[PDB]
Parts: sequence; structure tokens; C-alpha cells
Amino acid sequence: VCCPFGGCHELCYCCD
Repeated sequence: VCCPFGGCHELCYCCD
């Protein structure tokens, strides 16, 4: 799944 707003950092390609 994508990384939600309360989750996304540079690490996470998808990034909500």
C-alpha cells in the first residue's frame, strides 16, 4: 500500500 500522510517520509516511494 502507499504510505499515508501520517506515514510518508523520503524512504517511501509511493507517498500519499
